[PDB]
Amino acid sequence: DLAVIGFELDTRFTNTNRRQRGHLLQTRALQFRHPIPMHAPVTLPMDTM
Amino acid sequence: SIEDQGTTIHGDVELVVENETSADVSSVLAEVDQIENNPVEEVLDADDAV
Repeated sequence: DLAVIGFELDTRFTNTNRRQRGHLLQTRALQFRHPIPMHAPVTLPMDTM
Repeated sequence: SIEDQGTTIHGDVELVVENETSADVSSVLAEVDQIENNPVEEVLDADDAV
């Protein structure tokens, strides 16, 4: 019992009717926020006289 | 020019006769321009708004 029983094709459509879109592109943006903190000062004391 | 036109009822086609293509999208988004103006709606200082 030896025979070819089945096959598969590498056939594709010609997408000239634009049935398929494929992958989509969209433009995006992200926002990052960096606030600046204060830090403790350094002091030089001197007399007022 | 596909970039300049839009909503063309009969459609349009251009052929990409080119090798090296670059796409700069930094100026495409309208939101980016809005953020550059003011990331948050501008508010006058309470000391001056009174």
